[PDB]
Amino acid sequence: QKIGILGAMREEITPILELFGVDFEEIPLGGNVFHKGVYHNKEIIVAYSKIGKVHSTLTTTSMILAFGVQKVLFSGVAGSLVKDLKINDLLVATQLVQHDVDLSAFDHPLGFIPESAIFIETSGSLNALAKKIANEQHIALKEGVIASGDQFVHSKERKEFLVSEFKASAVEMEGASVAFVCQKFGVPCCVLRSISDNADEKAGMSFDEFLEKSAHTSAKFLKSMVDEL
Amino acid sequence: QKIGILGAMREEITPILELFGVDFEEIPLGGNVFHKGVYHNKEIIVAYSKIGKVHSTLTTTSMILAFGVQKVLFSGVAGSLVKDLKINDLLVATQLVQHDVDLSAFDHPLGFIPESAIFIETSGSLNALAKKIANEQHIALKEGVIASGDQFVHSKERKEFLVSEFKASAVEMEGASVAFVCQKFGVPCCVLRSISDNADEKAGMSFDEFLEKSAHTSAKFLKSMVDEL
Ligand SMILES: Nc1ncnc2c([C@@H]3O[C@H](CO)[C@@H](O)[C@H]3O)n[nH]c12
Ligand SMILES: Nc1ncnc2c([C@@H]3O[C@H](CO)[C@@H](O)[C@H]3O)n[nH]c12
Repeated sequence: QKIGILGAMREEITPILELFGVDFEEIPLGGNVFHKGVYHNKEIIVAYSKIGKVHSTLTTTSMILAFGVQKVLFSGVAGSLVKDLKINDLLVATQLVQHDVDLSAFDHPLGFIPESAIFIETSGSLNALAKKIANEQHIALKEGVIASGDQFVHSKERKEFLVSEFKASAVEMEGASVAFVCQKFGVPCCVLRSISDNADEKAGMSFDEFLEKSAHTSAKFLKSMVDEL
Repeated sequence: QKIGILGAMREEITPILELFGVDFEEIPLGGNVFHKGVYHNKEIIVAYSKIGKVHSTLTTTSMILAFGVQKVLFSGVAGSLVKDLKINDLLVATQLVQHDVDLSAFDHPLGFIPESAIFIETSGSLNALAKKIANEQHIALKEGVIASGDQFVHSKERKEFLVSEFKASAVEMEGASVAFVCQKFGVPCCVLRSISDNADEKAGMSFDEFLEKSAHTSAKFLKSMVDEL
């Protein structure tokens, strides 16, 4: 059984490598450094894609075609779009959308691309397992729609826009592309995020502050799940 | 010698398959249908990625890791940002940038992503060869910076913005990601585009009109180049 674990930033995967505490082989490919090791009976490939949609797509595809993972778990941080989501909160993506896609000129709804779809779904069984665990350690796991684009979101306007147009709970920059690629290759994917800011004028400050911690929380949970696979 | 030929839309590759007039095997992978055939002494893999940055990244990576192409030539249409570029004109990308990337909140210049770069360069030798040929058939080949994002551009404002911020000549939605991936894998890439609109309020109309033709022109040239490899 092969499992792929992804993060966007180095900070986000460092805790992961530690929690697994196993020796990791380093395999460079496509500008990414993949950490390959063995944990229990499962083979785990870890890596940080780097920021954005292009980076994340590239890395997920490589992960699938070169290492042939069978599952993909993503952990990272995200900004909040709603009240009931607060710093350090954990969220599991139900559907993801690319909020910055705009073929409006062709009278298409926002987020739509011909031969594609607005919303991408994630693994039913993985998400189920996430809720099980979250309920086994009294962790308040919130689930919902995550919006992804290549813009760091930090303004009240854009905030309201994502909520009204897509009814999204969280915003980030790699979820959707990751989920998209996995769907194309039929790989079950789970996208987990930990709030690190509220995507407002002060999101930048708040983000620099909670990155480390929020990254960790997310990592702990993800390790919990791998243990159960 | 393996060569990869990419287009964004089916319309754009259909002419290509014809001009080569050889039988093509159809190999589906990742939601894309790859056309594999033999032309002269070279092996050519053709395909349309579908629209956008995520689609184009996904497809280029697959093309490289599963088929191991050694070169990548892209042909498609683009909107114009400057006067000296008109409908049906042919352009060869010198540098490409993702104009919709914004980490400004972190006091970064637009288009910049940590561990990356704003501008991506394309193949020096391929572009050279493009100019040779263009000069062998009295074709006015214009060269320049191409801007790519996940928004169909059609407004005077955005127009001025791409020019002033990046000094771009053309705008589209797949060039940069394609060039990026190739650079990461060290594959020489050439991005050729044929104007199909002026990226203004009427870009949508003009586009529906010239798509077919502009797609063809671009295809003819690209076939000319493959003949010389
Ligand atoms: N409010 C926000 N808007 C867009 N992305 C993010 C993020 C995530 O943090 C990184 C931006 O520095 C990037 O990987 C993105 O997914 N946190 N908060 C965000
Ligand atoms: N003015 C414009 N702005 C953004 N993309 C395009 C295009 C290209 O045509 C397609 C949009 O329908 C897409 O593949 C894009 O690269 N033509 N004109 C464009």
